[PDB]
Amino acid sequence: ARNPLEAQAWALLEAVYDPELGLDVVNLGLIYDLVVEPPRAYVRMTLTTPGCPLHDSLGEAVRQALSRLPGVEEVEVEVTFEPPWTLARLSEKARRLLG
Amino acid sequence: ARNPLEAQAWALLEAVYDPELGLDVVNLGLIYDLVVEPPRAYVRMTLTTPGCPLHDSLGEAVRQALSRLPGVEEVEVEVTFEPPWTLARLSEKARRLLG
Repeated sequence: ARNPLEAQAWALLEAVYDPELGLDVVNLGLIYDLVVEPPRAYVRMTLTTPGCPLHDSLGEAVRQALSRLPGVEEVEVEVTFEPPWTLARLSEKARRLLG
Repeated sequence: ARNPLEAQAWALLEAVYDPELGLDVVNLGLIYDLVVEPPRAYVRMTLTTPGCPLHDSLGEAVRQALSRLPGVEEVEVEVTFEPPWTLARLSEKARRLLG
């Protein structure tokens, strides 16, 4: 799955922003795994707080972002708390202080 | 919080059915904790499968069920995977074989 769509996928996700922290899911370190292999795309991610929300809007935005990739007919977005997220996963870039 | 609303709460939840297993959340062993103390109600529950769903419809139905209790102005429904659910949590009643 080492292809140009992978790089494109990362760019797309960098445009998906978290509701609470105001930063994109990539710099926030919410993306645990990403695999793009047409016709499928898989992403394992987490949320910044424990518990499943009534509407996983962030997960939906991530799915829709990956769907923008050509040839991706199926997107599997798995939201997990293993391991549990903490601010230590923030990027240096997001540590270049927007916070 | 040892009151008659607690018993009423259990009856209400026994009327909320899981989408996949076709059994109510109580007999399925999905309710981990329940505290009813007007004006508040708290419930910690889990789901039969890992991962946070796009729409936690079951959690919503549980919340709405508890809202039927008189004097409950705030309902906190926490969906957790700690500990992780398994069929071993099924009730004898639900083990009186509906499955």
